[PDB]
Amino acid sequence: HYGIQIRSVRPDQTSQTNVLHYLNDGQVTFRFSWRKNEYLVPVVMILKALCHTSDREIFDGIIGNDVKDSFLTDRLELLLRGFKKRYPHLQNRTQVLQYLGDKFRVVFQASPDQ
Amino acid sequence: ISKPVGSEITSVDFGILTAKIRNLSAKQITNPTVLDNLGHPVSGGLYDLALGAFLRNLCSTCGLDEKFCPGHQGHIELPVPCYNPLFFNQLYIYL
Amino acid sequence: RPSALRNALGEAFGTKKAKKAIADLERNRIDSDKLTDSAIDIVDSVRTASKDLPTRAQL
Amino acid sequence: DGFTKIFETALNEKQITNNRVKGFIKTGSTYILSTEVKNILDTVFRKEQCVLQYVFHSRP
Amino acid sequence: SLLIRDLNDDLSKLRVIFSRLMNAFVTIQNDVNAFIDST
Ligand SMILES: [Zn+2]
Repeated sequence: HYGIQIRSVRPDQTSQTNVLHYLNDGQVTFRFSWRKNEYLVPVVMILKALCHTSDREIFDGIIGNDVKDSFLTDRLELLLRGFKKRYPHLQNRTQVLQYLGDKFRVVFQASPDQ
Repeated sequence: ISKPVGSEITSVDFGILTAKIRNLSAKQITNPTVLDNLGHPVSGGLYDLALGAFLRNLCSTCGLDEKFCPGHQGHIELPVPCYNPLFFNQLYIYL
Repeated sequence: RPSALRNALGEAFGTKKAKKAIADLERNRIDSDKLTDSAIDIVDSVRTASKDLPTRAQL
Repeated sequence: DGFTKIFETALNEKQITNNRVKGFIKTGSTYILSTEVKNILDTVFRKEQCVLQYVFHSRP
Repeated sequence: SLLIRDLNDDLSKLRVIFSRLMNAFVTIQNDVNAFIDST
């Protein structure tokens, strides 16, 4: 039943909602509605696509301190291992965007030269 | 109260009309457009004048005006026997 | 236009990827060897039932 | 489906071998045209007339 | 009903036209279905 809902507005007052769901697997998904549909990409796909990240920069940004906090360090390696298991062919930033631009190519009306 | 009624209805039977609704109606309807130019109802269309008086014209069946015609039924020949969607669950069981 | 998305089988809604299997399994081959190779018997009874239906373009 | 079509799904290859042991003594989900349901159910109702004379009538 | 008689002449002098003949039977069903009900 859990989730983090943000409503982001652009500087031209046009909005966009990005809900962040929690699964019962340690899995966290990113939800958005583009045209009138609704798409569900995993979160560490985005977190590895935004900037050049290691898997400890993602760890430290969530586990700032309290390494000994056992609740957090166990939910999290069902989310870092869950990406390395499911997507072993996505190593750097310029290859996850290749994956992410491939699936969303039809919906954003992308041209054949992009 | 000065116009009494004699005969009276006492029970209603439900049934299914057979293939010979064609006997009570020899006024088939073919042309899908209902009117033409000069505002007239085209023959063989859905506003045909054998279905009741219409547009200040007498009825081709009753011979009566718009105030006194009961109106009559026509029929559209389906070329292939589609199923009745009410009874569709009750033939898919027998199928 | 036919099935170039494949975006519901990846990342989209749960009933959006249930309607791809609906729009394909309910869409049936109307050129099949069972149906087309015996479809002379179909039309050999339809003209009995569509006879008083006129065609014209003089109007 | 939603009240527009009826399909005749493919009898799997186990059961045709269970048919042909008696009859001697097509593709996946082929379509069924509307007139060929009538030609089945006309012949069934001609045969089971006794049971359907009382399924469909609650008074005598 | 008219459009399936328009295509009823396309076997009297005689594939692809049975992909529109079988398309007509679904929509001659889906029109009489939409005449009685609408859902
Ligand atoms: Zn009249």
